Amino acid sequence: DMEVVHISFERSALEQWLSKGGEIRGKLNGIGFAQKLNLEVDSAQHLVVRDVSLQGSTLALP
Amino acid sequence: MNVIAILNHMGVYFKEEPIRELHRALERLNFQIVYPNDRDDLLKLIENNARLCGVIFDWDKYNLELCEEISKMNENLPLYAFANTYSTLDVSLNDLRLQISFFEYALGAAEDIANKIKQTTDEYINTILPPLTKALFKYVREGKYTFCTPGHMGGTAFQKSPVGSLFYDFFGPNTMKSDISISVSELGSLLDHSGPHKEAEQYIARVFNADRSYMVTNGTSTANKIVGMYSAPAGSTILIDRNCHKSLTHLMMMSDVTPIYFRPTRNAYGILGGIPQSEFQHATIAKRVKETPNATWPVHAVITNSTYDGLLYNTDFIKKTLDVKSIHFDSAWVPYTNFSPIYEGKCGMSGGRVEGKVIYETQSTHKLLAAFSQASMIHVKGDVNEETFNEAYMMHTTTSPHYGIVASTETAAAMMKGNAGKRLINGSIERAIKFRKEIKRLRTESDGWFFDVWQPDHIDTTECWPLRSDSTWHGFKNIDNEHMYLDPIKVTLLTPGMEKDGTMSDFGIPASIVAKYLDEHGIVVEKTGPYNLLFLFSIGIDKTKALSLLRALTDFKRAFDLNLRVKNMLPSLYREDPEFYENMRIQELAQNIHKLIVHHNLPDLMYRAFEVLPTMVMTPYAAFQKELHGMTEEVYLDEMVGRINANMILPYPPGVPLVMPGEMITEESRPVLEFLQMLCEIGAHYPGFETDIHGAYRQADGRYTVKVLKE
Amino acid sequence: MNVIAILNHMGVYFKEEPIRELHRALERLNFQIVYPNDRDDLLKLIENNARLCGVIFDWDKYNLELCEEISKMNENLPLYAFANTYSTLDVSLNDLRLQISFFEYALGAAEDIANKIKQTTDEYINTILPPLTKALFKYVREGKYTFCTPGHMGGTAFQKSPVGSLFYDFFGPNTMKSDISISVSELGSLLDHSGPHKEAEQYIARVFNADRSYMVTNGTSTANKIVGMYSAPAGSTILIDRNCHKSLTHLMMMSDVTPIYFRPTRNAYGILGGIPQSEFQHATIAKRVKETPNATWPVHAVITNSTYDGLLYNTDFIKKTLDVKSIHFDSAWVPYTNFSPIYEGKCGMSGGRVEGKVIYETQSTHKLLAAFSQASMIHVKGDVNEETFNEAYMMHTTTSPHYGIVASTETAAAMMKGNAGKRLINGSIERAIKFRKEIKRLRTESDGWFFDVWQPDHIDTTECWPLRSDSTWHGFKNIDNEHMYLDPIKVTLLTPGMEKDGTMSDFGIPASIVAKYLDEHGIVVEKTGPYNLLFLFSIGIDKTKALSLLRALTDFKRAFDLNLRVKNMLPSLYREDPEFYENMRIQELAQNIHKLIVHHNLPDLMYRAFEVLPTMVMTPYAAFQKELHGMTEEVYLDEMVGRINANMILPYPPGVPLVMPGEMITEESRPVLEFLQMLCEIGAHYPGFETDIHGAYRQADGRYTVKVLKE
Ligand SMILES: *Cc1c(COP(=O)(O)O)cnc(C)c1O
Ligand SMILES: *Cc1c(COP(=O)(O)O)cnc(C)c1O
Repeated sequence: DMEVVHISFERSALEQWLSKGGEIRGKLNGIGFAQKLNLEVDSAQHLVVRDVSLQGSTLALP
Repeated sequence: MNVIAILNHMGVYFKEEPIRELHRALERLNFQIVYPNDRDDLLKLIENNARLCGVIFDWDKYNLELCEEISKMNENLPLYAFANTYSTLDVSLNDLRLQISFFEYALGAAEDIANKIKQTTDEYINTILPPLTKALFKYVREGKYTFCTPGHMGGTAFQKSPVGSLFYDFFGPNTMKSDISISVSELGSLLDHSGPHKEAEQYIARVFNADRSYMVTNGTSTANKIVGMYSAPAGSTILIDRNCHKSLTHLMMMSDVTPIYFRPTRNAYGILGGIPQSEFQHATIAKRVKETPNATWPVHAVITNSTYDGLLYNTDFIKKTLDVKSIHFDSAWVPYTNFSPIYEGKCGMSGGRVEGKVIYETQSTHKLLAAFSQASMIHVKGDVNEETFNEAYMMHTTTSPHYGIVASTETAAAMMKGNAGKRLINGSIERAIKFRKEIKRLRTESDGWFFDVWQPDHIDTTECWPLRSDSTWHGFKNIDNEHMYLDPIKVTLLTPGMEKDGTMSDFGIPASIVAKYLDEHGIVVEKTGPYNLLFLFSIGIDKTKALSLLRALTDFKRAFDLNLRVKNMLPSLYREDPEFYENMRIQELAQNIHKLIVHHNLPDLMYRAFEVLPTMVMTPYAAFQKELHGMTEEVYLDEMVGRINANMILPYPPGVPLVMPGEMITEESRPVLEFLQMLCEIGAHYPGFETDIHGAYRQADGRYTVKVLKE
Repeated sequence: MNVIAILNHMGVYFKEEPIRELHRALERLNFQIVYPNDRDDLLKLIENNARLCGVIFDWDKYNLELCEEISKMNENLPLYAFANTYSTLDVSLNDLRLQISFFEYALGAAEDIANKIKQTTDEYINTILPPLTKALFKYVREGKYTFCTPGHMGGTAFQKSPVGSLFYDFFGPNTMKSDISISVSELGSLLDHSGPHKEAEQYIARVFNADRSYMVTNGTSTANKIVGMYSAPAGSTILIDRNCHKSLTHLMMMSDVTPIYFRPTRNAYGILGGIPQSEFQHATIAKRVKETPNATWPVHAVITNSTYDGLLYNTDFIKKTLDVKSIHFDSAWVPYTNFSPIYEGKCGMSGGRVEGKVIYETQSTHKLLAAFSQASMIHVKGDVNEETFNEAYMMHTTTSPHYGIVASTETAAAMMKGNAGKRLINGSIERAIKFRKEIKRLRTESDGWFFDVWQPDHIDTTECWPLRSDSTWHGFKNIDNEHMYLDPIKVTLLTPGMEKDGTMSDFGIPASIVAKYLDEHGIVVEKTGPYNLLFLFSIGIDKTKALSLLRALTDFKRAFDLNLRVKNMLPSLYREDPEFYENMRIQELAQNIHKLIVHHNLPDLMYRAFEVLPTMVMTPYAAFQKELHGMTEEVYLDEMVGRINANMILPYPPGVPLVMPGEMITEESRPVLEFLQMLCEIGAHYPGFETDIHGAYRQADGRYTVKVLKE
């Protein structure tokens, strides 16, 4: 129930989810706690972020 | 697969005339026609006859007595039921898997009906078979590629040599054309694990309830080496079980690791018990780490579930107390603990995914199932490394596997799905419990001694008998409750010779004499020795082999009570030494061997030589390095106290290792050496009963010599 | 046609010996001999076996139990009854159409009897067949006229080409020999309306109750354009229905006329009702003439009776209220409203000639009957010009018609004549009503959801259920009583998902998923989309094809209640996208689609869109003139308000047109544009259920484009 322009992930927590699986936890706008998100894998090797409306969003690095 | 059943007779003519016209049409496409009688007649043509795929009956006669019993035996079985004008379904026919094909009673259209049955039968073949086996059968009739491996190319080179034609005509044309390498595009490669091979591994994991089952093309002895090299780097610590196999010994000799051996339980008859629950604790494992030099935290544990005899464990307690991230379950003898309600929560696959851990199972395929040799599976339940275990599989598997074994390995998994596969496990249990009741029935009513089954006093139930602490049949001193279970199909016959307290008796017959009598009729004994027996009652053991075993046991009592001769009973033993076994009878040999067991005291020396583990000096990997350099010597058996052996001692009986390659026999393991010298004296007076110990070489004087390491 | 029945075994020898002698004589001329049992056995050899033409029975045994039941089925069926010395007729055997051939019991005269049966059988063939078909079969066995069209001449050129032999050997030698044109003298010509073709047109109109009827050899789509161009000059006014066909739209684009669209009724499930009785008034039609520029008095009216779903209207009220001299009825789905008493006064042919008017009907032949494709009829009921209507028929029919379809077109009129054809029309209704009762029986007794038939609560009758105003099963508000009928052979399955008031629910499965589940067994839904399942229960659906549909419906409930996977249920859908449809079950897909319908609000954006009509700027004939000159362009779907389209929008679902070629979307038809944009969003998330609109081209980004005209 809020807008976001950048999402930060932890390197020690990203390698575990991309190898063993499960769920990922990441904060929003660099503040707050590491909330759970609906992140999945893409067919074109990307990161699609799903929300409550089943919308796609490809992540990118600066 | 060409049996068509036509049940019942309506007595009219407009319904029997289409049957007579169809009788002459189905025979043109190679189909057997059978005419069953009543309802109980058709039920016997399915359980006993598996090559049936067509059931023709009137829909307006038995719409509920046939659609319920057939559904309990096969789900995809075609039902060529003929309906009428006023025909409808039933409310009790919604939750049943059936394949009903409706037709009419039209004259002249019998030819069109025969084409529909043949096409429907072809759909049944292309459905129950996996995509890997189906593609192999279709490749023979269509795929005709040239310039490929192997060089025979479907048996072409064998048709140009006189000696090659005899080898080609033995198997068949479809046999040689099915042996193809990875030179086929529409079948994929096994090393690549793509195409048909990708869906084949996911199909077996769904049937046997696993994540991604594998198909080993070298056997069970090889699968234990690939998995062992995963959770055991060059310098770690593993928790291998004491009751290990010959293949597990070479695993410790090829990896620079420090294994820790357990202390399983045992009785006096020789039946291998299990590991107590105290060894799975955290304070017990951590205590042996400091006492063992060069050993860190254990990262792998090997558990033999079940053992060679047939005693399951309790995985509901090991997967919570044993804090090992890599627990192994050598399921090389129980490839069925899934398709039965009396086997829930007893193996590694039953249950959920344990977090932070992983379960390995090397289930043997060509042991208690139906497939070619050199076949095994790997059941992984957890999280492993992707770029680690992949390299370990290619080091023991060739680049050109034999698809004839792969097609039979996945076939055993396809034979278990549905009601047709569930009746194979439950059918062997019902035949085993019935055989257990026939022993107790022929024991009290008989007049004299009779065989006994190692089973509780109450076998009325149909489940795994737990080994409680208030019983006297198991004979295990201080056993954990709700931890050791009994295998119903593993019937353990106990010959009269010992008491219930662990001592001996005056009248007794060893199990080695009975094992030689069963081989005369063709019955091969799996395990034998002191006063115990073991047989394999898998899904391939029908009611003929079960009833034939009891008849061979009753004939041994008749030949022993009447006091017959050895020549007129054991012709194979007489040919070994006709001079010594001349005037000897069956009662003289059975009593002379029984006195040697009491004199040499076998149950006391065997029970004390297995509990005290010898002192392990170095790791088993370092013992093999000294052998390649040429630092091995052969010494006598009576001159070896304080030396390091080179091979593994496997005395028969029993069937468990004694001294691991790399251990030393000091003053603590004194009864261990006494067990080897006792078998050399009892197995040297009567021919045929020689001492069988893997590792002891026989000389020209009688004293066995072992291979040790130089100082 | 070579089945001979011999009923009743007297037991004596002087009557059974001539039967044995006749058994060996009839087989020499290719005849099958059957022996029924009792009286009920012979009755089953006629309704199910239609290739029978000989019944042999004792006249002095069953003279009243067989001459009454057989007469109710076939009238011209020969009866080879054997009489005796004291034999006579009955007073109750005078008003029955039978063909009894008496004989005797004489030895040696069995050869003369066989010649009389073959001659009598030939008389039955030369009677039930029309003279047009009789001339076609006789020309194959005896006609040898050379130098005729086509060039193959029975398949002569096919015997000289390697590829031509495969196409000739598939059908048969007698198939190509019947392919002749107007190059035959003893068969006449179809365009000349003389000879056998003259008597064929009078035979079809007499059976179907008509004055003059033709034989269209290009389907119903062509017959509608011939009649429409007969009473619609350039610049007149026609009354075409809104629920028209693809061919009916092109008729407005080929003639410069001013059409006036009606306002049919509709509900929320997508089933279109009919035209209300208020639209047929004189003040309603005359009001739309002044509002529409360039429009005179309507001289032709096109009424779709029945529609695509199968809903009969009330012709007893249209032929008195509608003041149109040329009323047309699109009877492309009811080629049988005459052979049953529950269809009187429901079509145009039923009744009499209307004074000052004429009725046109295009009864389809290959749709719901038994004939080759591309076959239609033109039923004319009135006083029309023969020299004028004949020239309009040649404008779309070639000079060399295909007699293979013409022979089957008249065959449908002969297969329904008599009591033998009435058992097929009424038989399909009885099989349809029986299937309707099997759904309600398996709905309350079941434990959970079940399919529902769009039918009233009381179906305990055999007639057309009227759509009253005090019912909730149809859901048509402001409906007129005694105007809307129901076709019993048009079972519309209503899948759960909506309520009875027209809103949405919480648990339901769309009809699009069920449509693909039936395709695996060989069942294609005629109309699917929202929550309806239309099926065709014509004469081609026997008791086998009807009961096979109920079994597939019960399997969908079992597979959905147990929560199965998509790969293990829908193999055709899994091959479209194995990556996306991997970890998906049947319950996850059924719930995600149901939420998209409620979110996008489908029943509201479809009911309001079909109610309003876009502003028709010019006539549909003028829109096609601008397309030939090249004044067309492709624009986006979101940028088209205020433009004139070039093609007809046909979105799936449902199956009715949306915007006619030549209309403009202004501010009145706002929900019309919202219906197109809603389907583009719901049909893009999950594969397989893409948007199907005949007129919207798919690009490379997702947005569809339409074809409009240049400004
Ligand atoms: C019999 C056995 C093996 C050997 O099986 P193969 O498939 O023939 O190699 C390996 N491990 C155990 C525990 C066995 O009992
Ligand atoms: C199916 C249909 C047609 C087309 O029928 P054909 O004989 O194939 O030309 C024409 N009009 C209506 C109303 C139809 O349902």
